[PDB]
Amino acid sequence: KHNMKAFLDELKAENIKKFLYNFTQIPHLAGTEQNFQLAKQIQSQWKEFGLDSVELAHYDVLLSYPNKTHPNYISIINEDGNEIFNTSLFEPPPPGYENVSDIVPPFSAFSPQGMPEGDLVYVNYARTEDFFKLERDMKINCSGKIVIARYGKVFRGNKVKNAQLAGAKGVILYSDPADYFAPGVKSYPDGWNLPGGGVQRGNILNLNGAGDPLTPGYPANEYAYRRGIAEAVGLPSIPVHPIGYYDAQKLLEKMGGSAPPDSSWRGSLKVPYNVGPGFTGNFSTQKVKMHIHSTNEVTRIYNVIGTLRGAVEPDRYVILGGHRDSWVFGGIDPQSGAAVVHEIVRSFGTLKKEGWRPRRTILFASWDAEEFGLLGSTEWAEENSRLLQERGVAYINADSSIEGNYTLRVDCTPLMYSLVHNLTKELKSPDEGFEGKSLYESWTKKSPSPEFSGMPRISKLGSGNDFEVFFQRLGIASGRARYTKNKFSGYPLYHSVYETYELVEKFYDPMFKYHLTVAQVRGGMVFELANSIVLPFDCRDYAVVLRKYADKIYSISMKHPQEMKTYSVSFDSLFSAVKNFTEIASKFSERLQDFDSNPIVLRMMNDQLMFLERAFIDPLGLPDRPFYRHVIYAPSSHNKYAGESFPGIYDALFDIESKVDPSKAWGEVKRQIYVAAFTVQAAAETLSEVA
Amino acid sequence: KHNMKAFLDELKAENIKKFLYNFTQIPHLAGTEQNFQLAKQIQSQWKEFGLDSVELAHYDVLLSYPNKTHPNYISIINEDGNEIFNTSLFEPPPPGYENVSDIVPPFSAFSPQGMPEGDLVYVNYARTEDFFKLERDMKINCSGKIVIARYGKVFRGNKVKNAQLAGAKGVILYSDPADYFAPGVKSYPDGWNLPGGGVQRGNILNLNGAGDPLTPGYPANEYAYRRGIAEAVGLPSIPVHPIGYYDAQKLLEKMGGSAPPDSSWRGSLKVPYNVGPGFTGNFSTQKVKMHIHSTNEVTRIYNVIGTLRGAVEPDRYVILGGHRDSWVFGGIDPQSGAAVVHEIVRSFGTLKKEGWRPRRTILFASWDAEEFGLLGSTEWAEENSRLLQERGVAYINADSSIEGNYTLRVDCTPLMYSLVHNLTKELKSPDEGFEGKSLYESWTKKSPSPEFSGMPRISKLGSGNDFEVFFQRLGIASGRARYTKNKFSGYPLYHSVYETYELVEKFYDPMFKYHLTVAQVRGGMVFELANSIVLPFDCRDYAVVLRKYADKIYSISMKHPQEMKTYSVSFDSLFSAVKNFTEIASKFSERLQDFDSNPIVLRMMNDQLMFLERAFIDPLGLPDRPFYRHVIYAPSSHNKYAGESFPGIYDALFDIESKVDPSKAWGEVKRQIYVAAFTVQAAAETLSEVA
Ligand SMILES: *[C@@H]1O[C@H](CO)[C@@H](O[C@@H]2O[C@H](CO)[C@@H](O[C@@H]3O[C@H](CO)[C@@H](O)[C@H](O[C@H]4O[C@H](CO)[C@@H](O)[C@H](O)[C@@H]4O)[C@@H]3O)[C@H](O)[C@H]2NC(C)=O)[C@H](O)[C@H]1NC(C)=O
Ligand SMILES: *[C@@H]1O[C@H](CO)[C@@H](O[C@@H]2O[C@H](CO)[C@@H](O[C@@H]3O[C@H](CO)[C@@H](O)[C@H](O[C@H]4O[C@H](CO)[C@@H](O)[C@H](O)[C@@H]4O)[C@@H]3O)[C@H](O)[C@H]2NC(C)=O)[C@H](O)[C@H]1NC(C)=O
Ligand SMILES: *[C@@H]1O[C@H](CO)[C@@H](O[C@@H]2O[C@H](CO)[C@@H](O[C@@H]3O[C@H](CO)[C@@H](O)[C@H](O)[C@@H]3O)[C@H](O)[C@H]2NC(C)=O)[C@H](O)[C@H]1NC(C)=O
Ligand SMILES: *[C@@H]1O[C@H](CO)[C@@H](O[C@@H]2O[C@H](CO)[C@@H](O[C@@H]3O[C@H](CO)[C@@H](O)[C@H](O)[C@@H]3O)[C@H](O)[C@H]2NC(C)=O)[C@H](O)[C@H]1NC(C)=O
Ligand SMILES: *[C@@H]1O[C@H](CO)[C@@H](O[C@@H]2O[C@H](CO)[C@@H](O)[C@H](O)[C@H]2NC(C)=O)[C@H](O)[C@H]1NC(C)=O
Ligand SMILES: *[C@@H]1O[C@H](CO)[C@@H](O[C@@H]2O[C@H](CO)[C@@H](O)[C@H](O)[C@H]2NC(C)=O)[C@H](O)[C@H]1NC(C)=O
Ligand SMILES: *[C@@H]1O[C@H](CO)[C@@H](O[C@@H]2O[C@H](CO)[C@@H](O)[C@H](O)[C@H]2NC(C)=O)[C@H](O)[C@H]1NC(C)=O
Ligand SMILES: *[C@@H]1O[C@H](CO)[C@@H](O[C@@H]2O[C@H](CO)[C@@H](O)[C@H](O)[C@H]2NC(C)=O)[C@H](O)[C@H]1NC(C)=O
Ligand SMILES: *[C@@H]1O[C@H](CO)[C@@H](O)[C@H](O)[C@H]1NC(C)=O
Ligand SMILES: *[C@@H]1O[C@H](CO)[C@@H](O)[C@H](O)[C@H]1NC(C)=O
Ligand SMILES: *[C@@H]1O[C@H](CO)[C@@H](O)[C@H](O)[C@H]1NC(C)=O
Ligand SMILES: *[C@@H]1O[C@H](CO)[C@@H](O)[C@H](O)[C@H]1NC(C)=O
Ligand SMILES: *[C@@H]1O[C@H](CO)[C@@H](O)[C@H](O)[C@H]1NC(C)=O
Ligand SMILES: *[C@@H]1O[C@H](CO)[C@@H](O)[C@H](O)[C@H]1NC(C)=O
Ligand SMILES: O=C(O)CC[C@H](CP(=O)(O)O)C(=O)O
Ligand SMILES: O=C(O)CC[C@H](CP(=O)(O)O)C(=O)O
Ligand SMILES: [Ca+2]
Ligand SMILES: [Ca+2]
Ligand SMILES: [Cl-]
Ligand SMILES: [Cl-]
Ligand SMILES: [Zn+2]
Ligand SMILES: [Zn+2]
Ligand SMILES: [Zn+2]
Ligand SMILES: [Zn+2]
Repeated sequence: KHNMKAFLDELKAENIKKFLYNFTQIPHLAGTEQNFQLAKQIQSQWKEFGLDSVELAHYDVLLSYPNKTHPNYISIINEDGNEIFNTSLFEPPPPGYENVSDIVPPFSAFSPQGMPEGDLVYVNYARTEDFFKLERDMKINCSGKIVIARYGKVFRGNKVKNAQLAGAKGVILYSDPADYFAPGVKSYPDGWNLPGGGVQRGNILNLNGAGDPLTPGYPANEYAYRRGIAEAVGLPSIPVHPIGYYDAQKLLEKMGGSAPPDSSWRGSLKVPYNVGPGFTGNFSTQKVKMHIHSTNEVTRIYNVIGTLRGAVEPDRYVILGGHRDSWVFGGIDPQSGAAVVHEIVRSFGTLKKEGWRPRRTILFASWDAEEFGLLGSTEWAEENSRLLQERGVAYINADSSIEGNYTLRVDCTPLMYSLVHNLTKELKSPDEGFEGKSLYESWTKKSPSPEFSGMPRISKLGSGNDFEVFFQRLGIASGRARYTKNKFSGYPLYHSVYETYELVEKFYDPMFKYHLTVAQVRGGMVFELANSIVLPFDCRDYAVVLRKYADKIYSISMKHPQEMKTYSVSFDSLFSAVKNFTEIASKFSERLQDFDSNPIVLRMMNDQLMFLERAFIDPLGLPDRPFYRHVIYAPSSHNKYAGESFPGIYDALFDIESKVDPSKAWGEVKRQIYVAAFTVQAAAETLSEVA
Repeated sequence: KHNMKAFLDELKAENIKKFLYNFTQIPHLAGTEQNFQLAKQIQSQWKEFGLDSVELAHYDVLLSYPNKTHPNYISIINEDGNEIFNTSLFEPPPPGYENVSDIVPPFSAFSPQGMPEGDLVYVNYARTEDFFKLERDMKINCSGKIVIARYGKVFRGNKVKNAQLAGAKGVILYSDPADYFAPGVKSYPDGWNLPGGGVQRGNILNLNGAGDPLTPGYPANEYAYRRGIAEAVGLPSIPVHPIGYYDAQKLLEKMGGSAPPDSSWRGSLKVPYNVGPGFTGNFSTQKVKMHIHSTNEVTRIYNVIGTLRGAVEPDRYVILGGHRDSWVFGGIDPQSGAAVVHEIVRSFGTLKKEGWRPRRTILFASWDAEEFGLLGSTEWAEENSRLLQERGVAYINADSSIEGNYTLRVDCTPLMYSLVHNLTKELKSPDEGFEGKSLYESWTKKSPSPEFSGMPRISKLGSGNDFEVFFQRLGIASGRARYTKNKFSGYPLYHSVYETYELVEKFYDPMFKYHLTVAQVRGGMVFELANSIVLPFDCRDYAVVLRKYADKIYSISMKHPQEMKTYSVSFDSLFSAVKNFTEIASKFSERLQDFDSNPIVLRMMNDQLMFLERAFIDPLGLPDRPFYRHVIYAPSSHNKYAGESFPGIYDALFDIESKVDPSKAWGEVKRQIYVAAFTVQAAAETLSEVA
């Protein structure tokens, strides 16, 4: 038979291993020849695996690279202008790769050029609350200073935006062993920890969903009109550079000024973690100088797009997509995900060669330039937006399959909760001590739902990966699943040269059983979405969370009872809309279970299910973020990686006691309540009887 | 049989006559009790006629009314402050209506209050080119002056925006007999011409598609957050008032300053049509003073929404809508249209009582507050936007059925051209001398296509009526049809108290045969759209016009060959996209004629046809006009009533030789070419094979 069991059984750990090795021997940096070569390889292989068509979709987008003959570095300089300490020009390469060419040195992609010289201020994780503490409580002024911040907790672009708004003239990002060195584990190559010379690469844009900085709204095709650099979206205005903790120790050890305000500001290095500004006593005339010479350059990128046409509903698309570009070897990120997609394509292709086709069309994507701001997925979605918003059933992401070996981690729309629960109850746990038990059992034991007994945790979607355009801009039901550790900081070797095939094979997943489990979850979800007669979405699950999010946002507002009285701030309309949504969803579910042999009522009903996520889209977008259009979820304004619920109301309430015109500020809270209540009611009404 | 012939035959001229009489005995001004009473009557009748459900949808929107105890008027005042001439406080009521209560006196809805006093400048029709002539050629400065303009040629809101931008402190609008008095016809009540005391009411907003000025984007429901008046959309900043030509003569006769620049500036009154500023010699110390005391007030409005559920595709909507609110009696506008909708509903209901249902759902709408800026249709579309953009097949408008008795006038999307041609070939001409000939034959003879021999003229859609939200904001295929005279000025009694049942019965359509013909066209179009197995849209017709519009916009640009050379301004991408659209449309048409018994391929194909108009929508809107989202058509920026093709490029090119930074201006032309080429290509790709 050709059923999901046949599909799942065809998936093999040893194939995933072979593909991971094949994808991680040389760097595949976006915009480079090596990455174009890999795209062509994947195109050829997906064709041989059996897909109906496989094309490259290319775009010319703004990328950023260091200057090969003018390297980036940071100095401590003395009063004579002598550079008495310099940060490293590259990470010591791992064993047997010391002769690999074209390893990009650590840099912060999209940093402007400059050579700012100044006094250091240490800003902890450079979160909004860290700057509140510095400025409001400690009365420390970052204006004109170079800020040094540890990576972790929030997206690095948010740190840079916060530093810029504080008036910093430069940012140094570093990996503290508190966040990137697990106790009792050895440094690479002898374990999975970050060595003192390791450095986390990464872009520091604040695109808010725009895609290529030069072409917001439209694909960066051959005839595209581009913005000038001065009008580009999301570029930082101050130079930024990342360093390892050997180098950070040398910069932090001389810091003077104020003591850290409490222990949550101290990492694990042998330094005081003084906030500054500047250095102690004897060293007070020394300064820190950055030298950044990176350049932004419009560069061609290539997505691979494979199609497996549906037998019955070819105009309905289920998309499995993940990126192919890496900072260096991409041993975990992304090739652990890409190897899993490759094996899934191979398995679907085996069924296809035997005469099977899925009910709906499946699209498979190998995205480029994810590391530079989700550029490949976003430009392709911009080109194909009309097809996607009228035909897109679901998007399943497929970046890194593993970031640990402890349990499953799922983030998805409530529409997919029931699907994920049911699928994981049918899959074997790969976990030690859970032999013969289901993946649902192990996952629920290790990652209990904070709310419900006997259920697992499922998180919200924010951004920071290629699902963002599909979910937050276009309102296509989206999900992701991976194996994880015992949350937003990354595993120790993230975006470092040390993220290799050997890291995975030796320390993460020697038997490739966790990769196999993730292939079963991702592939199983795609199989069900593409083959179930009735789409496997339960609208009642959205009703449950909407009540939770309404209670949450009301509770935030209720910290300000006098203002709610003064400005007549009522959440009655939002609770009414949520109650209505609950009532209508329950009635829709009854009809879905009861409806008649009638394929128009079925597709009528399938279209109601498909367009339900779409109904949470507001075509006017969120305030000052036109490409974040989903009213229930958006990436947090303080941390792109985190999802925020009822983001328009949340941002209107955030730090509201600090606003100078409370009438105006509470007016905007009321406007956001109106928008949210209207959107929930309008989404509910899409599930009413159609006529 | 229950076919279109059965539907058409059931329509009766005598019923339309009875309904027109019933709808025009008392005023039905938006927001008044009389208008709510009529809404309730229509709701009850549509239920008795057989519709499945008929509901009122109400909204609380900004309306405008004169102050009953402080009337609006204009004076000529002498240097002593004595008002030596005053304009009329009301139009002399027509015979037998001199005792009707609640006739709203002439006013310009949404005028602010004020009592500006100044010197007059006469500005012809107050078009963009009239102000160019005054300012650039004649060196006349309107700043601080009261402007007097004749109605006609363009929407009155555009005149007021132009005057405001010229610095006027007030606008007087008047009806010149050149535009509103046909030679050799008697004044009402003895003929259809405007008497000297007649006055054209009308709103002077510049909403650009926003709907209620206080709630742009969202329906004005019970919990709506409203903008403050100071942030409202579209309100004029200077007082405005309309007058008749007896009153205009008294204001124009003393005008001095410059002679009119040419004969196109002179109307038919016995005055010189001097441009001013101010009065001649002896009267130079007299001034004109306005007294405007109207108030804007949030007021409840009521749409009637009737549903006839589809037998096969109930989740596909064909909408027939037109307004019910009138300025006074609405003898032509809108009740000649509303009586036709009423008879169409009655006819569909007769078939329904015999067991027939249409294939798709038909929605019937009686919109409120059209006269105050398309408020009722726009708020309802804002409330129901998600349902409409995923399910809306077509919108057919139904304002005034007749504005003359000469021939048919059709404006619609190219997708409806073939439908209209085929339908009119099957209908009888009502025209004298065309007995036994088709409506297509008479129409084509009287209104020849400028382009093709043996075909009739069909115009583009702009705005100024209730189709605007459906077509320009949401991208639902829309059309309208009416009988007309031998174009943008209106018939002589437009928006006057003299627009009565007697006007229609005596002078326009004594036998109601033109009303019947219009009911057959509108109703026939709705029947075909709701019942044809394959939707009756021909995408090839869009390809033909897209080439015409591309040639047109290129030809405008080519007036500036040096700049096109300097700034490398190429239309190659747009012509390529149009060529591709032509090629793909031809292939789609072949499949549509060839495809298999397969209802999924049919509906797949029906969805391709339905979403083709939708594909011309840009979610980012046109520059500074976010609610005009169609890239091929928008209302002209100089005249809301006219449609403009490739409006983004057209507005970027308009008056470009006057822009101070040509680099920036031509850059924006290139950006608009990119947006248009991308949109045409993206729309074409929706007709490609789906997978
Ligand atoms: C959740 O679904 C329910 C339907 O089950 C829906 O109920 C609707 O609520 C609105 C808002 O309260 C009701 O609006 C009323 O409609 C009547 C006419 O039917 C009007 O007369 C009312 O206006 C009067 O009273 C107001 C309040 O005091 C005054 O402000 C006003 O000036 C008038 O005096 C009022 O508009 C509506 O009837 C029901 N509809 C039903 C029961 O079908 C509710 O709105 C949904 N929630 C959301 C957030 O949409
Ligand atoms: C109308 O439909 C046609 C398809 O029939 C479509 O043709 C496409 O045109 C684009 C733009 O010209 C082509 O893009 C080329 O793609 C190749 C790879 O296939 C690239 O190597 C090319 O880039 C090189 O050359 C450029 C021009 O000199 C340089 O600027 C560039 O730096 C490179 O050197 C180029 O991107 C594309 O291949 C075809 N696709 C086909 C034939 O399938 C056309 O775009 C459609 N019109 C519109 C407005 O969309
Ligand atoms: C996840 O799995 C659960 C458990 O199987 C699925 O829920 C079950 O779905 C079936 C099919 O709709 C329901 O059966 C129905 O029962 C009603 C009344 O008894 C009957 O009228 C129908 O003819 C049908 O047999 C079943 O009740 C339901 N079980 C529960 C506990 O809800 C669920 O749908 C799966 N989720 C997916 C596929 O997204
Ligand atoms: C308006 O009326 C015209 C004239 O009837 C319609 O065009 C005609 O449509 C029919 C049905 O698609 C076409 O017949 C087809 O012919 C082809 C090849 O000969 C065959 O493969 C099909 O099986 C089918 O019989 C006919 O050719 C076509 N005539 C012309 C001149 O185009 C038209 O569709 C109507 N427009 C609407 C309904 O919007
Ligand atoms: C990754 O695997 C691919 C596919 O097997 C290898 O590419 C093939 O290499 C052979 C020998 O060089 C050629 O004959 C084929 O044309 C290649 N096929 C394709 C589809 O590209 C590639 O060599 C492997 N890469 C590594 C690093 O092992
Ligand atoms: C840090 O790097 C800088 C840049 O290479 C070194 O400074 C240079 O040293 C050479 C040789 O002594 C001089 O001729 C250059 O003029 C210097 N350049 C600058 C910008 O100062 C510096 O010696 C290094 N410092 C340490 C401690 O290694
Ligand atoms: C317009 O026609 C309607 C419908 O026939 C008339 O309203 C009816 O009037 C009778 C007598 O007053 C009542 O018994 C009915 O209840 C009314 N029906 C409805 C549905 O409202 C109305 O009188 C006519 N108006 C004019 C001006 O002739
Ligand atoms: C035009 O109308 C104004 C306003 O009614 C008239 O002026 C008023 O006349 C009365 C009685 O003579 C005075 O007591 C008021 O003070 C006047 N009001 C103002 C604002 O001036 C005026 O007479 C009318 N002019 C003509 C020619 O009829
Ligand atoms: C990189 O630095 C070199 C050497 O100093 C310089 O000549 C060149 O301009 C730079 N390259 C780029 C792309 O900026
Ligand atoms: C911080 O210092 C800068 C630079 O002198 C100054 O302009 C700014 O006002 C200061 N801000 C605060 C809050 O003290
Ligand atoms: C794999 O799991 C074991 C046992 O819990 C643990 O000791 C090991 O460090 C894990 N490896 C990684 C990379 O997390
Ligand atoms: C209308 O004018 C009257 C009489 O002068 C005045 O008392 C009242 O304020 C005005 N009404 C409105 C609604 O402005
Ligand atoms: C028109 O007159 C006003 C009022 O004095 C003046 O401010 C403005 O600059 C003038 N404009 C031109 C073009 O002369
Ligand atoms: C009706 O048509 C006749 C003949 O062409 C014409 O004389 C008459 O004025 C028309 N009526 C109107 C209102 O146009
Ligand atoms: O730019 C983003 O929004 C994300 C880029 C990338 C996603 P990944 O590193 O590959 O996890 C990152 O977080 O640096
Ligand atoms: O506000 C509009 O866009 C149109 C209102 C109305 C349409 P109608 O007068 O009823 O022809 C008018 O033109 O004054
Ligand atoms: Ca773009
Ligand atoms: Ca509104
Ligand atoms: Cl992922
Ligand atoms: Cl109309
Ligand atoms: Zn990644
Ligand atoms: Zn990454
Ligand atoms: Zn009208
Ligand atoms: Zn009107």
